[PDB]
Amino acid sequence: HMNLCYIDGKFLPLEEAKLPVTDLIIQRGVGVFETISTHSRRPLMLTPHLKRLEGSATASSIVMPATLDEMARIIREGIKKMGCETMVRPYITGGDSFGKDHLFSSSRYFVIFEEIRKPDPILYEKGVALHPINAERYLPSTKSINYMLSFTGQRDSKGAYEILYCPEGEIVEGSHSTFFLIKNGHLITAPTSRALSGTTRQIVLELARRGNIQVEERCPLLTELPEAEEAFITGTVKELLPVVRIGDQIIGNGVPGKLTKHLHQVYLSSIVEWLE
Amino acid sequence: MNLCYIDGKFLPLEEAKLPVTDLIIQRGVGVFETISTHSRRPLMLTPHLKRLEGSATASSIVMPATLDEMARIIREGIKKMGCETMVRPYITGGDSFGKDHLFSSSRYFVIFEEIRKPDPILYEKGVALHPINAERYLPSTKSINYMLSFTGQRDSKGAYEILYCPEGEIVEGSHSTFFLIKNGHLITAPTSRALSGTTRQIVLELARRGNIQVEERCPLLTELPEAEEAFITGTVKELLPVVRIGDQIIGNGVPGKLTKHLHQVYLSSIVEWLE
Ligand SMILES: Cc1ncc(COP(=O)(O)O)c(C/N=C(\CCC(=O)O)C(=O)O)c1O
Ligand SMILES: Cc1ncc(COP(=O)(O)O)c(C/N=C(\CCC(=O)O)C(=O)O)c1O
Repeated sequence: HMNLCYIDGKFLPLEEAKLPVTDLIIQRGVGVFETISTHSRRPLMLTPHLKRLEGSATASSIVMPATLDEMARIIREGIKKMGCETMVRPYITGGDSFGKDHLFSSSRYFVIFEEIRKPDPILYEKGVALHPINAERYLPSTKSINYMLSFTGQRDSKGAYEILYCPEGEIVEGSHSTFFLIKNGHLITAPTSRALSGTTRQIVLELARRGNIQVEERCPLLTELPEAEEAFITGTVKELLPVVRIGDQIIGNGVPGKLTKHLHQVYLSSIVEWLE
Repeated sequence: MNLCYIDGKFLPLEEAKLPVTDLIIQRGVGVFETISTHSRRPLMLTPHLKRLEGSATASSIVMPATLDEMARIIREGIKKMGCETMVRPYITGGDSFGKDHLFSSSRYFVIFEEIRKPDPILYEKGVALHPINAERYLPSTKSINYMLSFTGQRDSKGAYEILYCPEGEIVEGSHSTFFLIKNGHLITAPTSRALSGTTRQIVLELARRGNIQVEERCPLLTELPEAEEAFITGTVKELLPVVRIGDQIIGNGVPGKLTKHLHQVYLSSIVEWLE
């Protein structure tokens, strides 16, 4: 199906939807969003995503322009119209003004609906490279629209798949992904005091609980990578994507590892539990 | 009325729209400049447009128009406004990042608004800043990312502006160059750390003319109790006195004599840089 945008009460073809230049998302980068994906055309972790969207807006002093029930109504209606596997992005804008009450009270919203684009199967076979940077995401619980560092930082990337935020040599997360390290057959991942509360992350920790795999919620260190067996990044579109290189450092023997492939299989076998 | 130049026309500002496909909207990929007028002439027009090109190039965005063309639009829009104007040319990422790692379908538009100077009372009383432990990444680049300038005013205590103070080193304001005055000297962060402000560049020339010493280092939050004065600079706000940073009063909590002197010399001198 054609890509859609829900804006001003209607589903438009995506390429026709426009936003007023007065909006502070355009002028000043004031915006939050979510990415929601489907399996068998059903939305995965819809409620957790919409609660995260509200968290992002409230933490950003943005007054929600619609109820979560209303956003869920729109998202379901658009997925039905797409009739295929879909990546859905609801956006909440700052709107035209920051009031004397220090809130954005005229927020706009729109929802993008696109045919899903999974990473190429070769990337799951070979794994990917990450480019570490000495930077952090501010207000890391908040998912804002600001991804400019993910792009401008590709000059020095050496064709890395994704940037990895490594402030002072402590690995937190990717620009689009949760990061997991594997040492001694268990999982190391940054705490959500420092990293986004990923929906895929939440599911992987539940799968680890079910499988009696130990999870340490601490920032893995760049200096620990020589001793690691495996690594992977997570997100709703990419699922579990093996990581075989970070900077100049090969992870383990430089191919996807057995615990990564195991968790990926259990994820896909289990996924129906979290569809809405 | 306020205007936006977009797709070859001056529109009423409130009617101009941008495709939601644009990565400025989806991913915050955008750069811009703020240019202000005195006597209907843009101040430091060429320095601003050189900064805009620098921002775009540093961000892998291919210029969608020449600087001469942007200068032409800006002058025509100032003439159409018929008042003192704040002008903001924007350059967007456009719809795609190519295999060549460039934004090659950049869009652009130019906002013209009647200027809004800080109220005269703010120059008389000075303003408060809210310090935060954060930095602007790629600080020479002026991107559209000002989200922290707002969201970081949660516990602001009614501060005028946030001040980037990473690890207690003062760099700059969210919209401003920061200057500390100590022993009759100016202290301001080097351009390795802070935006190369146009107002900043003029104030350093005014310091040279007045034999006022400038130290290009980050003032520390711990130095503030020994400071005499502070001010912030930008093309709209000129020199705006700072009398409080966080809980710390600056000097005796009113605008200082060197700030008021430099502001007077600035107003007398800026004709030199009107274009
Ligand atoms: C900063 C950050 N960390 C982690 C994640 C992963 O969270 P979740 O597992 O809930 O998707 C995302 C989502 N990144 C996406 C899309 C998801 C994907 O990467 O597949 C984004 O919306 O940009 C993210 O933007
Ligand atoms: C991060 C930052 N630093 C410094 C400056 C001061 O530069 P200049 O002296 O060239 O104006 C600005 C301008 N910020 C503005 C306008 C503020 C003003 O005009 O007073 C802005 O649009 O955000 C800025 O955004």
